[PDB]
Amino acid sequence: PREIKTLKEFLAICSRKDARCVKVKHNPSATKFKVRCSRYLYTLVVNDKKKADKIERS
Amino acid sequence: KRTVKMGVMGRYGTRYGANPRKRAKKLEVSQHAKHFCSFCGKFAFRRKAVGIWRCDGCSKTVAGGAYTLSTPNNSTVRSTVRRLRELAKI
Amino acid sequence: TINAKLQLVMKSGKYVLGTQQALTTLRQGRSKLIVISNNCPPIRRAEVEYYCTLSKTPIHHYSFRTCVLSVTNVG
Amino acid sequence: SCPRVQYRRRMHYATRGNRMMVRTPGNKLVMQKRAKRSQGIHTPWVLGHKRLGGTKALRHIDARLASRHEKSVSRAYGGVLSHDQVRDRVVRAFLVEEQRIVKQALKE
Amino acid sequence: KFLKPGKVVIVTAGRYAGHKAVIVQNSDIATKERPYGRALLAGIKKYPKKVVRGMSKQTIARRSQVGVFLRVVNHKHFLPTRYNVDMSKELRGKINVSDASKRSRSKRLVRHVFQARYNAGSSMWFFQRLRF
Amino acid sequence: GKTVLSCRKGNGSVYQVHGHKRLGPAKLRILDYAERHGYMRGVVKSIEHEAGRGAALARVEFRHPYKFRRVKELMVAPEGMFTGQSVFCGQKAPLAIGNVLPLGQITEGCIVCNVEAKPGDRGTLARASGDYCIIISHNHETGRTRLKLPSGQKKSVPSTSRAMIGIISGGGRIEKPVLKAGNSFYRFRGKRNCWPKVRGVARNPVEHPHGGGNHQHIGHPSTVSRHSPPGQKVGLIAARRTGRI
RNA sequence: GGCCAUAACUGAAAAGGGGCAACAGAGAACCUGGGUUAUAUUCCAAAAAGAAAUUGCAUGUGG
RNA sequence: UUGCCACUCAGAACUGCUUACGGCGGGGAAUCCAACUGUAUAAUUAAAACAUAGGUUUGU
Ligand SMILES: [Mg+2]
Ligand SMILES: [Mg+2]
Ligand SMILES: [Mg+2]
Repeated sequence: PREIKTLKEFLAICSRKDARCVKVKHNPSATKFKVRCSRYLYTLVVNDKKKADKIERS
Repeated sequence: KRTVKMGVMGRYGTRYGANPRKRAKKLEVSQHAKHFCSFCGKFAFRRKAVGIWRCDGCSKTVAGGAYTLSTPNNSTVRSTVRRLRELAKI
Repeated sequence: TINAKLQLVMKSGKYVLGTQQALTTLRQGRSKLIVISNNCPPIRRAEVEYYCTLSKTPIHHYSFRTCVLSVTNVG
Repeated sequence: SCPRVQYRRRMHYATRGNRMMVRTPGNKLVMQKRAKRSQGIHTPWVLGHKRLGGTKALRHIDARLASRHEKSVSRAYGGVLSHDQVRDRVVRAFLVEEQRIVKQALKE
Repeated sequence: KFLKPGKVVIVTAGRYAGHKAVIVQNSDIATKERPYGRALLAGIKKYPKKVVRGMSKQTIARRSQVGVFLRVVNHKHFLPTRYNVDMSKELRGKINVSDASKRSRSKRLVRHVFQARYNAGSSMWFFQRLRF
Repeated sequence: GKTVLSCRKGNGSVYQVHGHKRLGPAKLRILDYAERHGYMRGVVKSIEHEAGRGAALARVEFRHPYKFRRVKELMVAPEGMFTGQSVFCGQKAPLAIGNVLPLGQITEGCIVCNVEAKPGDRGTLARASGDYCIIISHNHETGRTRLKLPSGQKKSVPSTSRAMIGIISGGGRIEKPVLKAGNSFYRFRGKRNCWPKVRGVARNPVEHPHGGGNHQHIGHPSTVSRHSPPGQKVGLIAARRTGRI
C-alpha cells in the first residue's frame, strides 16, 4: 500500500477508474483517505479541516 | 617461555613418540610460517593447501613445495633454467 | 652509489616516495629524479616508466619497503 | 505462557535453507522463513574475489525484476569489474599497444 | 611539459573509463571546488562506428558521429600519451568555456570539430576504440 | 574358497576411485596445429587442489585457435608457477620454468616434469608431486630423446613429445610423517578405498593364501611366481631380489 | 502499384543423442485478522476479513 | 568531579553445624601384554586379536 503525499496526484489517482471503494476513516490525531484501487490502496492522511471538505465530493 | 622443548607439537603430548613428533615438527613449523614473496616484498605467503601458497598482501598464488614455499631442489632447478636459457642463448 | 646518490638527496628538500605521489609530482611538473625498485609489478612499474619517458624524466632501478622514490631537489 | 512453534511449511528440517521466530499482531507467536541472503555481485574469483560497490546482493527474484542500475555502475565492465580492476585494465590495454606499435614496427 | 593542451589522454576512472579524450585546458590549483589538478577536457562518448564501405548513405552519417563530453577531470584520472590533435588551444581552447549556459553551446563546437575532423583524415587513431 | 581382496577389486564396485571433489583430468593442452608450428601464450589464473593429489593443479586458459572462445586447460603445476605467469606451450616457446616447449627442442641436461611418452597423450610421465625427469641424450638422427624417469629407470622417448619445465608442485609431501591413523583416513578418502590394510596372514584360510594356522605365519614362501594365477599372485610378486639389502 | 500485415513453406550459423535420479542439496510469486462436530499460510465476498507479491495475454496514459 | 545504570570476587567480625537435598574420582606400589584414540565374535568371547602410525620388501 502506498500513501499519496499529494493533494493533486492523490485527487488524480483517487479519481481514477478502478475505485473499488473510498472508505472514509476517522481516527485519533488525523483523518485518513483510503481509496481502494485494484492492486493497491492509496492513503492520504491529513491534519486539517480539509478532511470534511474533500469528503462530500472527491 | 611455554613448552621448552617440543613446540608446535604440544598439540599431542605423550603420543606418537619423540622422533616422529620431531620430524613432523620441522615440517609443521614451516607450513604455518609466513614466507617471502619476491613480488610484494614483505613476508606474506600462507599455505592455503598442500603445494599451494597464497599472498594476501601480494594477491597472487605461487604453487609449489608441500611444507615450504620452494623445495630446495627447485632452488637449483630455477637457476638451471636461466643457466640453460641465458648462457644457452649468449 | 644508489644509497649515496640518494643520501644528500635527503639532505636536500621535499623528499617524496610512494607510487600515487610519485605521479602527483610529475603532473605538476616538479620531479627531478625517480627511482623504481626492481621488486615491482610490471604495470605501474611500467606506468611510471611511461611518464618519465613522456616528460623526459630520468629513471633508475636499483633492486618500510621502498618501491618508488621521486625527488624534486638534488644533492 | 511460553508457546513453542512449528515449521509452518512442509519442510520440517533445520537445513541452512529454512532458518525461520516472530511475534504476531494476534500474539500468536509463529515463525517464518527467511531469504537466504546471497553474497552480492563480485569480481571474478581469479581477480581477487571482492564485492563490487554500487551493486546489491539481490536474490534470483529481486534480481530478475529490479532495475539494471541496481547491479552495475555506469563504467565499462561495470557490474563485473571494480574501479581498481578497470583502471589497471585500461593502462595495460594502452601501455601494451604503445610498447607494441613502436617495437613491432621498428623495421624500416 | 607532459599535459599540454591539445594533447590526447585516456579518461581513466570515471563514467567514461576507457575513452580517449583531448585536453583543452589544464590547471594547477583551485581553492575549494578543485583542490586537484583541473585539466578540463573534451572527449568521446560516442565513437564513430566503423565505415561499412557497403551501403554508403545517410547510415554512414548515422554511424560516423562523434558524441562529445566536457569534464574537468582530476589529473590522477588521466593517462597522457604521445599524440596530439592540435585542436586550437589558442583559437578553440577559449571559446569553449565551462560556466553554465556554455556547456550547452561550447560542447557543440568541440563536437562540431570532431564532426569534420573525423570525416577528414587527421588522426585515424583518436577515433578508434580502446579495446579492453 | 572365496575370492581374495586383491582379486575382488578389479570389479571396481566399492574399491573405485572417488573423484567427486576432483577437478577434471589434469593434462597438457591438446596437441593441435598451434603447438607444432609456433607457440601460444596462456595465462595461469587459478591454482586449485584436486582432492587426492599432492601436486597443485593450475588452471591455465589459452585462446581457442579456431573459434572465438577462451578454452580453459587444467594442468599440473610445476613448482614456482604462480597466478598470472603467461605460460607458453608451443614449438618456438621459450624455456622458462613452466613452459611446454617440445622435448627434443629443450636443451640437454635440463629438468623437465609432466613429460609425455607418446607425441600427443597430453602428459603422462613425471607428474606426481616433486617428481621430474632429466633429459640425458638427444639422438637427432633417430629423433628420440632419452630422459631419466623419476625412478632411475631411464628410457627413450621421441623428440617431439611435450614437457613442462620444472618440478611438479607439492614436493616433499612424503616426508612429513602421519603420526596417526586418522591422518591416513583423510588421505585415502580423497583417493580410492584401500585403507586400512588387513594383513593377509591375519585372515582366514578362505579369504587369502597366507591366512590360517594357530600362529600367524605365511605357510609357504611369500615370493610368488610371475605366472601364478590371480588370487594366488599375492605377496612378493615375481620378487627377484628378496628382503633387506 | 507500392503504403502497411499476418501467414505459408523454405532454410542462418550453431559439435558433442535423449533421458531419468534430491518431499533434508539447488530452486520456489502470501501475509496477518476471523467465522469447522472434524480442514485451513487452503475456507471468508463486496464497508472481498483484508493486505500483498506474482505469471500469462491483452487494451490503453509516458517517450 | 561528584552525577546515574553493575553482580563478581576479596576481607572483616557476627552468629552455629562439627549432624544435613541432589549431583559428584577411592588412592598408591608393582609385574605382564598392547605403544596410543580407534575397530571388532548383532544372540555367551572386547582381548593380549584387528587397525594404526612407523619400518622394510616386492612388482611396475
Ligand atoms: Mg559468492
Ligand atoms: Mg587357499
Ligand atoms: Mg600357497
